Amino acid sequence: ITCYKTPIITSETCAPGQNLCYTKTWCDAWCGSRGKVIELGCAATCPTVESYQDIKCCSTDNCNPHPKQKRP
Repeated sequence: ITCYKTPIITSETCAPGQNLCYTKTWCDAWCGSRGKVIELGCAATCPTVESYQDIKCCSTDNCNPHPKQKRP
């Protein structure tokens, strides 16, 4: 699959075996001013996260865009 990858948005092929994309977020000490921190990448199985983090996996090419891109 292809997925979006942090740190400076690009779309790349995941290694064989990885058939999902993920979006992982979490607050920071600067969350109210700056917003959540977001991480994007490839995954073989959806990553387990810590109780203070959130994750959402998908399975279609480039399905995890940064919510601030170029389009519409």
